[PDB]
Amino acid sequence: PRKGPAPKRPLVNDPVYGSQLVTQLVNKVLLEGKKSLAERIVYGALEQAREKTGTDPVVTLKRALDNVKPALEVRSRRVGGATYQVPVEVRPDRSTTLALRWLVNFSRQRREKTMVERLANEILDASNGLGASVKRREDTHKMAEANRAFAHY
Amino acid sequence: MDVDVSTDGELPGAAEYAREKIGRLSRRAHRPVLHARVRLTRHGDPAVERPVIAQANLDVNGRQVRAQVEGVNAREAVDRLEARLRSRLERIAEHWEARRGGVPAEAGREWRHESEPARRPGYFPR
Amino acid sequence: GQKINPHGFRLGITTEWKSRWYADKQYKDYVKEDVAIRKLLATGLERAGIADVEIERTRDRVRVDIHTARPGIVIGRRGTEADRIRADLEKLTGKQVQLNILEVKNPESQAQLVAQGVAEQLSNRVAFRRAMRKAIQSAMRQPNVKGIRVQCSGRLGGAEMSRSEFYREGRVPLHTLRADIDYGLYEAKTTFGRIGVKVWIYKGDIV
RNA sequence: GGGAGACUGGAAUUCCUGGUGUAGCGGUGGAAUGCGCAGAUAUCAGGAGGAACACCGGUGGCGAAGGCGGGUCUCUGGGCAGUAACUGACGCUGAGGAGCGAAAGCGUGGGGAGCGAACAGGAUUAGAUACCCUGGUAGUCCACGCCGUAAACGGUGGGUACUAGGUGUGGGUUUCCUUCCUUGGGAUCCGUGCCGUAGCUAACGCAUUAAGUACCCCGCCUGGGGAGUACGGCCGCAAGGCUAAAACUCAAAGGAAUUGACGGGGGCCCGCACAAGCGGCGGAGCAUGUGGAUUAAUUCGAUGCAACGCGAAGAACCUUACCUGGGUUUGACAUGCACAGGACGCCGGCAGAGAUGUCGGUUCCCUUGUGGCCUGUGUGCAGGUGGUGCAUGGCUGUCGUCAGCUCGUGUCGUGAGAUGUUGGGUUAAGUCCCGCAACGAGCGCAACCCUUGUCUCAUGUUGCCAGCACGUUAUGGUGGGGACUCGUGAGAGACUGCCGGGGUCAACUCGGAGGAAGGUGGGGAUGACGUCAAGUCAUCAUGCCCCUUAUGUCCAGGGCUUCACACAUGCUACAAUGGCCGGUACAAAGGGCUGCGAUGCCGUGAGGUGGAGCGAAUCCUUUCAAAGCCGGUCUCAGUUCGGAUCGGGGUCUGCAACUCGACCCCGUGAAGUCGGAGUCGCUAGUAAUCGCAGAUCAGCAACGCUGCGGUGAAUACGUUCCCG
RNA sequence: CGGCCAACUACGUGCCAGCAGCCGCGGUAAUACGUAGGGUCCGAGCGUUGUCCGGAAUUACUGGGCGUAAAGAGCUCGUA
Repeated sequence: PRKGPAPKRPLVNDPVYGSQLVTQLVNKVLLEGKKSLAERIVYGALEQAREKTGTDPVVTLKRALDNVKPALEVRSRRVGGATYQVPVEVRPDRSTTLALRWLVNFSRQRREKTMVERLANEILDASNGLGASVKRREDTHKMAEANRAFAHY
Repeated sequence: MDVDVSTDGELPGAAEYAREKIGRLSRRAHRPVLHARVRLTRHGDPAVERPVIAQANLDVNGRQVRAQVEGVNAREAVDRLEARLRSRLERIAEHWEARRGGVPAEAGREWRHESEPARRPGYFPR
Repeated sequence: GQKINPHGFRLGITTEWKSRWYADKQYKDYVKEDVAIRKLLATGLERAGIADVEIERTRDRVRVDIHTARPGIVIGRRGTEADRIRADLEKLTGKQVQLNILEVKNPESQAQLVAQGVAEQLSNRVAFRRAMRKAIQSAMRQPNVKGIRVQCSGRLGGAEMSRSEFYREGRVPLHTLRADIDYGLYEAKTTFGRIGVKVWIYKGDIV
């Protein structure tokens, strides 16, 4: 990345849902290359969500993503020999990445005895705006706002 | 400050002197010292004018500080090693007092690598 | 360790193996007898320049071909030298061993002979600059030689400090695979120690 | 703006008074002392006082130098130009001497706004008698006197004459373009800068304002310290200044310039260097290496990157180099000189831990000169993993697969040296292009080599089987067949080749088509001159030194495995993305002759018996896997997690598993709840994870190393910071 | 008897004993120490010490300098 940007990997659309986002989600939950287990977990969580709410799972997944998607983030900047927490605008792709990573992790530290159940509960509460990922977005926005004085550089 | 000395061959009392001298350098270090090792070696060849070789390694909060000297006996080598280590620790400080003269100053006077670039308008001043 | 041996770099491409036989169960003892033959020939003959020794084997009969710059020295007019080498090669458990003594066409274009001569001159009394200059000039005088580098290191001139010196003339492209680099190394025996002489000779390329 | 005196102006700071007006102000890299809430800071009006004079205002003017700019008035010094009226050499320098002489300081008397030594707190720091902050006294200011020093420097004494020019700028006189407005231009005199000849200089540089060419006068120097110090003297209120030694000590101290290296100097670039991510180490248990300690010995070597699962690709005996003890000496092993021989040599017995010793049986072929064997006696000698990798060769690591390192001739310089190799662009690249006192060349870069990705021809066994027949479940199993894979030979294919656009119409660059592949396709091998007296006399070889009834050499036993600790690399976990049980599917690569070893049978299991077939595209390693998929169970617990430790029982290898092997069975069931400071690897078939194989090897300490395939991510905004 | 400065090897020793006018030589392989061979220079002499001149243009009359190497008084006026 010294000589310029690197190309992005065009991951394929999912077969049984036809959405880019679910493939991104399965790649986020993937561990040690066991892709089949990751797909089983994601599909099971989506089906659990569909059973609980009664509608399409992708729409509620998108609602949760929008509820946990951040817009303002803070990065340490060194200008003139001094470092400060500068609020910075987040590009759409990085916002989707951050939202998915937050969802997967905060589901990993739930207490629902199974990762499929934890993931389903986390996505449902994120849809309704009660998840811990929603909270995390709240604190990141709060921190970005509280350092607004440093946004001029 | 705990120091481990790994000598070799014949160097009686070199370990104790080296430990006592090196352990006094902890207060000079501005960050906690995680590890400290000293090695004393002697040259087999009698033709070597400075046979004894002393080396040190300190882990100053992740920053590696090392020095190496030669002497005619253990005491001189240890003392020269202590001097070299003190110089290195002085040059390593990196707290505010050690970097207050290098921080860019003024507004337009003086220029440095990390000096803040001047803000320029779109249109030429004229 | 800087440069790999030039012969081994081009072993499958330009240069060729100096031992030609096939063995599956008897590879190990074949190797043992080959190295025994080589060391015997190295120790026995030193006057005539022994540039290369090839060994060929086929069941009972063993064929050993050697190249020297003075074939008359190593061969007996009545076969006395031939008798001695034949008998003590039979004693090497070689069963039937036959010898084809040969001669090199241009001794000054052969790296091993050049190094041998330079080291022999170095041993007695000669300053190393003289030896390197003479060898370089003699080799470049030959028609096919396109470049020669001579390097010797050690206690040159009986000094207490070891030194490395080298002179080059022409082109010696060590990194080029197709270029054939003739490599020769031989150690000079002096009263103050051992001096090693390496010679690289470049004569065109083989495609 | 030459100096002295008097008077006087406005902006701003501070303070005081009075309004409005509230809760902070002030200060810093970040804060705190501090001020304010008793009314601060802010804003307005008024008043007092002191000091300095924005713009004009500059490398511009004046002064002998120090130095000199708010305005006005008074007194006063010097300079320059023109006319050349006057005098007629009245000139120059100047030892001593006299005068002036920044700032600080001193005395007496005033003044005192701001600033501010000292001094107080605050902060930073390991410590801050400092830098930074808040206060703040002398002082800074005035009058009159002392002092008499400065990087008081142009580090260049004064006067004079001469020696190419070009171009700014200040003061004044004059001819011609002439509008005569205009730096019009010229000439001339006096200043003040820059650039440049000749010349000078060690060089840097100076160069009509000389550091050039000469003449007159003055001051000063004679190696560096001691020392501008002591003593004496003079001056001073004092501080102190001026004049000014020696003893002793060093073999230098110095000036300019060159090449490197370095910088908490600048510019331009790179790299998993950082940033964005994923997984770890540091915590636990165990494996392995090292330090330390211990021991009779714990053989030796390796100490940042670049030592520490390293030499060791295999320590029970051997290895083995160490310790204890027991033997032996031309020796355990070579070759030569001699005297005696027909035996050496084996085969058994006994003693011994064994080395070894002794006893019983067997005895040379040449050919007459002796040759092969050994004996002893010997004698040269062998033999050292004894020392020095700072005496070495060879081999290797490393900066670094970074792009750099040099040479010939020419030119510049007294010379070290420089140029080429720098400048603009470009590249992964000293790669290339354009320029250029340089023109070329060499080692490097790249290419040529291997593997991998596509296709064509050839090719059919032990390899394929699509179309045909025989098959019995057991399948290419079998007759047969090149079709498709595959194996291995040859070849084609990527060359910015083509198109469009940027580009100096140049390098190069962006995009598109075709193609299996696009811009060195992916990965290897290949490591310039050198550096680090880097490593290795323990692979080997080797100079010198040392041992030689031993530091050689044989043997048994022990040790290299010791353990209060420390460090390093790993493996296994701490679980439900999981544990256990059952079923079930897909690899590649490699190995095998006194080796792989199948079917079968016996064990629960290591395994035992047995031996089919295989020097192997055939047989065996099972027909080959594990993660994977399906089903059942466990239900968040120190648990059906975790397996350490320990008890008992076995198997195999081996002469022999006590020290000190691996594996199997039953029982036992520790720490461990995701790990502080800190730190590591990785950019795609990569990280993570899963299994398989090989070397060493009787067995194994292998969780190590070298390979092979399965499943297979996230992220890179960008170079400010860390490292090179 | 290393170079100045004619004239080199072996043995002994090893940062010792020692040498030395200066530079500097002694660290088990010293042309520099000590001793022997050999050599060179002088020779009834040969070396050492002391003192003066030369080399020294290093007090420069012959025959030196003062921008940065030591060296222009801080600047003027003016007496001999």
